[PDB]
Amino acid sequence: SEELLDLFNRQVTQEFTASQVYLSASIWFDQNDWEGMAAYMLAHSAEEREHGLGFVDFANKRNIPIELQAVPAPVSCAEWSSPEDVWQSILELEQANTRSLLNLAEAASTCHDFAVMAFLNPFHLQQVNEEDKIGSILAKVTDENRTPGLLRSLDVVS
Amino acid sequence: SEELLDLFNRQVTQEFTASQVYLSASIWFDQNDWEGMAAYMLAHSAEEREHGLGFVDFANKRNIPIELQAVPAPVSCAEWSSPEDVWQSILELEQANTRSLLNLAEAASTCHDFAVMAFLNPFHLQQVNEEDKIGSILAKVTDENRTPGLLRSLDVVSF
Amino acid sequence: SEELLDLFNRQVTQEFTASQVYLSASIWFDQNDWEGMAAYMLAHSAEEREHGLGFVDFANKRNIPIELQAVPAPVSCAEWSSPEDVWQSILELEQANTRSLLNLAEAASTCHDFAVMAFLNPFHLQQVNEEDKIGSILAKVTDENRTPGLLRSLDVVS
Amino acid sequence: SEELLDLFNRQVTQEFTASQVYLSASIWFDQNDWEGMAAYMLAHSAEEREHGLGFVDFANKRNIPIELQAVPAPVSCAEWSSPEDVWQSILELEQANTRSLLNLAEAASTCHDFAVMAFLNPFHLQQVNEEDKIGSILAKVTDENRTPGLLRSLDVVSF
Amino acid sequence: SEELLDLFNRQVTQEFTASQVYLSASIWFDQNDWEGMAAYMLAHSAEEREHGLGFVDFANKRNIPIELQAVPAPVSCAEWSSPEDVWQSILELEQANTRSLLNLAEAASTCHDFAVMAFLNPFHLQQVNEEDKIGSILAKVTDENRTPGLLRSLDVVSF
Ligand SMILES: [Fe+3]
Ligand SMILES: [Fe+3]
Ligand SMILES: [Fe+3]
Ligand SMILES: [Fe+3]
Ligand SMILES: [Fe+3]
Ligand SMILES: [Fe+3]
Ligand SMILES: [Fe+3]
Ligand SMILES: [Fe+3]
Ligand SMILES: [Fe+3]
Ligand SMILES: [Fe+3]
Ligand SMILES: [Fe+3]
Ligand SMILES: [Fe+3]
Ligand SMILES: [Fe+3]
Ligand SMILES: [Fe+3]
Ligand SMILES: [Fe+3]
Ligand SMILES: [Fe+3]
Ligand SMILES: [Fe+3]
Ligand SMILES: [Fe+3]
Repeated sequence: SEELLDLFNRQVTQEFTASQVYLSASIWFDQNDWEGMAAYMLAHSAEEREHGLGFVDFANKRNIPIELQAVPAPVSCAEWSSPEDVWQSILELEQANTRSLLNLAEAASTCHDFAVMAFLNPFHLQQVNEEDKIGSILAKVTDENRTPGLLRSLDVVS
Repeated sequence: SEELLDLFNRQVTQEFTASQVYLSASIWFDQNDWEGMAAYMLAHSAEEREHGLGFVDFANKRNIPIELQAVPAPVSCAEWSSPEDVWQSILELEQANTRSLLNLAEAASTCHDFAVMAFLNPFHLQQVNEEDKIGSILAKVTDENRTPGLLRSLDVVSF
Repeated sequence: SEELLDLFNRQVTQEFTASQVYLSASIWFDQNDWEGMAAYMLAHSAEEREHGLGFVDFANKRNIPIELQAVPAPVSCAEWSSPEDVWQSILELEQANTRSLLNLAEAASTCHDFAVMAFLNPFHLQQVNEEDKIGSILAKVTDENRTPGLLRSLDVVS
Repeated sequence: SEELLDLFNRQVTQEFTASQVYLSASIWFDQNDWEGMAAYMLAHSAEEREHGLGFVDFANKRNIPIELQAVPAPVSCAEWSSPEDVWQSILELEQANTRSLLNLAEAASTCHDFAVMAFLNPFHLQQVNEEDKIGSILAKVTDENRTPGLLRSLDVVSF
Repeated sequence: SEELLDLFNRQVTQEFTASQVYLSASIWFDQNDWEGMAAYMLAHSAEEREHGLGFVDFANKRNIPIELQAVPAPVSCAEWSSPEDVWQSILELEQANTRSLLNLAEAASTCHDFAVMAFLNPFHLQQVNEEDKIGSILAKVTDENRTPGLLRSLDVVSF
């Protein structure tokens, strides 16, 4: 299906869009002196770009033509006013990256595209790990931010 | 699907049930002075526990509520009176572990739960290997036990 | 001596019962993003199972017939709503593990079973250490949790 | 001599035929839980393939056209019902590999093809060693199988 | 308690008696070409001597007078005519070593001799292990000896 091919392309776009969103979070954090959260965001910005590159390389091998799309300007930073806002946006982004992976897998399953399904398996599993991790950070952030200054004291951790 | 959550929970209970059945087998072997077969069973009891803990960890990560169930008393050690009986029970146990993983996978499949299916793949292949290994032990035991004392003579050598 | 045998059997069951309660605690902690406390509980679950295995091994050597019982489902996790609740249950578990060791010892002492008494000596000493360690963590948990978020900030540490 | 070219080509087919017969034997052994004898056969299947590839390489170098023939289905695994049957077939197989090398050498000899004869010398001596080894295995199997379970007891120890 | 001193002295004699019984067993095994079982017995003869020397040393330290008694001739080697007979005697010997340690401990206990009881604890646990090991050997011997030559075949492999 040209549609399975669309969805695979769209996954590339989604990983690069996520890369930029993470970068935007790193900027917000740095500008507000949360250098720890900033470094985490930057490293994860690079990792999303790596995912997208992984998809590109597979596509090239499997003759799925890739048409690189615009990477949209991230928009959530206009509204962010605390670390909790940023982490909630990042969770939402990953929950989205996951849904788009599952849509892609459904299409591949419908088309009997065994190679594409196999390729995706480690990404399905990585997404479970990432959502769990982000969810856990967000819950720590939310809880520590109930006492003034205390969240800051644990950016100084990680 | 509540059914999927359910089957996932039950797989934990299955792995822990298996862990206890292996422990039971180790005891029987030790009590009847088959230390080599007893060691094998004990190690495999640990491994089944690790499997169950694997499932627990993934569940936690994927927000599948785990409720720990009673781990039944192993009762196959009532009817055991030779090593063949024990290995036969262990074979049936793994055959059941396999079937329950396949049922789990089919529920995942119906639900399009690609992450659960991916998680299960190495277990599917492990079970193939375990059933084969167990099968092959049981064959060997059954053949060797046709001569008095000969099986004993290879608890020593192997294991 | 049937009483000593029975108590020896129940001790195995008590260890495995405890293992499951520790597993249940690690689950509650993980679900609630206390990964540190979760890890402590998981390690201790393994340890409890090791203690049970220890009793099994001695029993086999000493011809104490072991019949493996059911390991009852843990039921405290339904009532836990904070780390404090979890640690308080685990303390109570260890106090019970201790009482049942002392009963088993007393039975052995009545029977003049010097080998069983000697076998049990390191376990008595280990219970003292565990009760102390758990009581101490509970104290620290109870104190830290008087300030919102502060406990979180110290799961992340130790 | 077209006859020499021919016999040279056929030796490749012989080595590959042997490779498959060994593979067949491994399968039979594995299926009947003789993992040690199955490993031996598998390794020897690889080795026969290497022999055939040796012949191919020399042919290429010496401008003897190689045309690859069908590699027949191994069918001796129809009649196998004990390890003795399998080892007996393998012995006959090597006896045939030997005879075919000797026929090859005799054709070379008639043609004064000193390079082919030199090439063959290590294979002649290898076959002597293989027939002896196989022979000795088969004797051992046949003796051990006179007591129930005893052969099994030495798939474990040896191999 | 003179009774405690006494029982302590007798335990030395017991350990040395055991040492000689093991030596006797080694001789029987060697004479009948069971070199592996003979080695095991010889090593265990040394170990019993070490036990007796342990008791002597503690006694000296705790001012319990030691008077060395005659070490009886081992006479169980009159009735031995198979390895089973020998291992059976060794099992009974350890059962007696255990009982005598327990009697010693009970005397200590009555006398509130906490240092003697503490000294004995590792021996109590060692005896548990030795009786289990011996028991398990004897089972294996008895099973293997049901087929002619088979026991011999595992003096070689084990030990
Ligand atoms: Fe399209
Ligand atoms: Fe398109
Ligand atoms: Fe397009
Ligand atoms: Fe991604
Ligand atoms: Fe990501
Ligand atoms: Fe990632
Ligand atoms: Fe399992
Ligand atoms: Fe298993
Ligand atoms: Fe497994
Ligand atoms: Fe415990
Ligand atoms: Fe504990
Ligand atoms: Fe402990
Ligand atoms: Fe060949
Ligand atoms: Fe060959
Ligand atoms: Fe060869
Ligand atoms: Fe001794
Ligand atoms: Fe001893
Ligand atoms: Fe000793």
